[PDB]
Amino acid sequence: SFVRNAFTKSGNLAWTLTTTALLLGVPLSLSILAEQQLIEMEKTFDLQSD
Amino acid sequence: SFVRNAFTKSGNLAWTLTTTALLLGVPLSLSILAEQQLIEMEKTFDLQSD
Amino acid sequence: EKRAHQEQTEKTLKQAAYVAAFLWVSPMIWHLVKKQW
Amino acid sequence: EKRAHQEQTEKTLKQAAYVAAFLWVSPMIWHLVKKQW
Amino acid sequence: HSHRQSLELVNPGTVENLNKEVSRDVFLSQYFFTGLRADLNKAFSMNPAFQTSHTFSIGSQALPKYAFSALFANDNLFAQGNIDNDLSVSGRLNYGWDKKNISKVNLQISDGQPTMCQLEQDYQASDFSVNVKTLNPSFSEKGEFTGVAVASFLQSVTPQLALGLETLYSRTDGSAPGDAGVSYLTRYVSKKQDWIFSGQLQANGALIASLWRKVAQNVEAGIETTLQAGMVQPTVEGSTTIGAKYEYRQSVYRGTLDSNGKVACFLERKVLPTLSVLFCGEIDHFKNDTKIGCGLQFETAGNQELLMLQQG
Amino acid sequence: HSHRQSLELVNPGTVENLNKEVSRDVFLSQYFFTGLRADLNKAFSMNPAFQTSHTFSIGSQALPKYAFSALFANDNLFAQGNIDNDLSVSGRLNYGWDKKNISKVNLQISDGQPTMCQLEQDYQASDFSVNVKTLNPSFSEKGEFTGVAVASFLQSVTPQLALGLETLYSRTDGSAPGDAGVSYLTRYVSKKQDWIFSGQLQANGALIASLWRKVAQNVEAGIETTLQAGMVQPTVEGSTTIGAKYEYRQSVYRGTLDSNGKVACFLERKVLPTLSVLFCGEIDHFKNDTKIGCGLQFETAGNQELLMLQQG
Amino acid sequence: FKESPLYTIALNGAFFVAGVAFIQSPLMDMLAPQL
Amino acid sequence: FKESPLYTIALNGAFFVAGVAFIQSPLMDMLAPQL
Amino acid sequence: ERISKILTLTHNVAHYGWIPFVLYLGWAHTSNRPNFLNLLSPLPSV
Amino acid sequence: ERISKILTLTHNVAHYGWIPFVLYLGWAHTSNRPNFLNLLSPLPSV
Repeated sequence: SFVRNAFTKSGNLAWTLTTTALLLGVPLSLSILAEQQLIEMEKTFDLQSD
Repeated sequence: SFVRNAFTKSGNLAWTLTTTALLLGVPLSLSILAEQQLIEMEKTFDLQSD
Repeated sequence: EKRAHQEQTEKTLKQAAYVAAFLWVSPMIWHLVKKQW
Repeated sequence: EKRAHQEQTEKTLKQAAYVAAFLWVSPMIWHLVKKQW
Repeated sequence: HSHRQSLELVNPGTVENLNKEVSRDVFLSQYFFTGLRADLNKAFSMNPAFQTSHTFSIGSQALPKYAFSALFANDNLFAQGNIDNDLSVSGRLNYGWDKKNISKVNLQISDGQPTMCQLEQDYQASDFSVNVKTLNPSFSEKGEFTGVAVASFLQSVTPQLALGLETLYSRTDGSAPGDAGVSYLTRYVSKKQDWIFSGQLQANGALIASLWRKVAQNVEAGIETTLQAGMVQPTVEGSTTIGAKYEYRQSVYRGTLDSNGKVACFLERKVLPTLSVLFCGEIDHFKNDTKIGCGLQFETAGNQELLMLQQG
Repeated sequence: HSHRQSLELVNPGTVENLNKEVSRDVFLSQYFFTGLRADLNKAFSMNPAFQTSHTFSIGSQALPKYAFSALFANDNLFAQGNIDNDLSVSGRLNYGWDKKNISKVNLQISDGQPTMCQLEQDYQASDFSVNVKTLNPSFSEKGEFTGVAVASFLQSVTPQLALGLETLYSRTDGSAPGDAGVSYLTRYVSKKQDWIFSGQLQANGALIASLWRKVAQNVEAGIETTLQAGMVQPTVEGSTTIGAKYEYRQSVYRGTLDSNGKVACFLERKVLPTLSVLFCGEIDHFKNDTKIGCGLQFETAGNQELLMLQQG
Repeated sequence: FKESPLYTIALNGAFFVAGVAFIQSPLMDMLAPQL
Repeated sequence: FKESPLYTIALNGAFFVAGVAFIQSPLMDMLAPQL
Repeated sequence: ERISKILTLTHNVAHYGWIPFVLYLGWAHTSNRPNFLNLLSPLPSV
Repeated sequence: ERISKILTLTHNVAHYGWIPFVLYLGWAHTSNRPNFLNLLSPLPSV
């Protein structure tokens, strides 16, 4: 059914969008997490210093 | 030359050995490094505690 | 041909039952062996 | 056919030299334009 | 039998768990995949264990494009549905009548090979474990059994040694006599339980023998071989595999070498308590071709209590 | 010319660096690979920059099985050899006669397409940059030029704008007249240098235009399009690409979206100051197929002074 | 359905213009992480 | 060159025995990291 | 006859409602009882 | 004639000794002057 065709097309589009979002966000998320963790580290070492 | 055949075979064998060693050692090396880093972390937090 | 196939299957099941009983009593015979030696 | 190909290549090089001189003097003409307005 | 009770033997593990310590623990056979694949898991309740999973696999032939899978479990009940792209439904239900007695039913439904139905009843005793399963069971007008029925029995002969057999009855169509085969299984556990040996004289003259050793709390290793057979003269096609697994508070590593020449490793970094990143690479030195695939295990929840527990 | 000197214009970058800010910085075109690949680099001296690299790439068609490559450099001299599996030699030498004048020669040698020889002389002035290169140069008995010769000139019309042309002379065999083509190049830089625009009206009616913007010290983004042309009616085959790059003290991230539908990302984690791990995954939504490859950058040294400097 | 030869160039130019506007828009700035 | 049907089983059994000995040898213990 | 009709009927019941069975079971047992839409979606609601 | 002979001769010289040229240059310039075997190998000697 044309409604069925629209449904499956929309589902495929959502799948593509989610896959692309994950592929382009996960590694950036790891990078941001690592940078903020290192910032917290440095802050902790400073707090140790004073 | 038979000497050439032996040379190329030995080179191929060394390449295979090195590739396998890297493939099976690098991830384990990262795991060991992460575990020891976390151990140092905990030690640092304890030293902070006392 | 079904005759031989059926006979073979039946004998297989009978032997399976025999070994199943063997396993059921295995600790018993092992205890007896330990007593012997 | 080589005649037309050679002529076209020569004209291409000549036009390239023309635009190269144009670029060489471009800051000059731009300064003149700025002075004008 | 009074005099027989003095032995006080321990119940051996179920037949399927015979190679668990090696096949499903220190090897990539189950964990391996290919290409990218993201796994999102949602937790809703813990005391009643309820969960909602998602999957987005691309580039893996075995894996589907998408797979929704909801898992529920309680003290005595366990269920799991698995919707798959192309509306391929997979389901499993496990119900425990008694603490030691559990009946399991698995059903995979699709357009190809419609409705493969498996039902099995598992019994565990003080010293022996018996389970019977029936694959695609049915009945026929002629009244003879149809489908495949398998019964396995495993008895611990001694505390460190357990022997058992596996009976197989198969009948494809029912018209021809249903072929039946028997396989012998053996499981040896060290007195200290440091190392475990398992042997499986499968039917058709195929031997699946494996060994397991716990080097330390973090490192355990094991090997497994196979000796499949054939006939046009006899053809024997076997492989020996050596595998080791390293587990740590932050990551789990598994490596394996194959007699076929292929080498594979599997790393799982728990970057966050929830999020876990998986890497899976393999090489094939015989043909000089490599299989590789990364992944994700995003692990969100949906309840404030669950999130508080997750954060501690 | 005295009155012309008042402008005091800045020297624009070389022609090849026209798209450096985008093509070679905020895109994966150069950094992308496939399958596993390990890169071991050895440092021997710094003031005289000397280095010894190795490569072990498997599963990448573009990459070779092995590649040894030694790089040397000094204040005014730079050389680099590159042995490749199958004894495919690649070499490059850069010699600076003057601070602003440098002559570069590149030579790739193999069994297929033997001895592709490239020599070029680069000149940089206060306001203009000119470089001329000759591909597979040679001479013929008839005396006419043989091989491909390219001359490019770029003059900064204004401090924020630079225009230049690229001349191309090619002659495959020498018997037929050597086809020659001209391309126009433009480079615009914001007064604040926050964003840079580059335009390239390549020959054969192909337009390669790109934009570059520095969002912040960590984030810079850029896009690039292409409008290649054809004839049997005209055929135009172009693609628009959007890419962004995130750089941090511990890792560098690059992402890119393609008008063709493929999506790619490139992460490089500097787990250690020496060791760096690279991940490179791409998707092709048009065909629903994925390219993926991890890597390594092991970074050992060979001198006590170098190691001390490396550790700080 | 037309898919003229000019259609490809028109689409690519539209994409280029949209991308340029986006990159130079405040939205790009908001994308860049605060930290 | 013989490559008998028995050769495959003999090779696999030899590999299995060697692996078992190795795993149960002190060498495996030395492999496990001290930390 | 009846038992073979039940075979197919129950196989269809499985095919068409096994996952809904699990979802309903979880949503009823859970004390929060999240809405169906949020429950299905892979997003945290808390 | 001579200039075309030099073309091929120098191309062969490149093919057969370009990498050795770089290696010798580095080993001479380096103050440590590591042995050839260690220099080639991808292992730290310090």
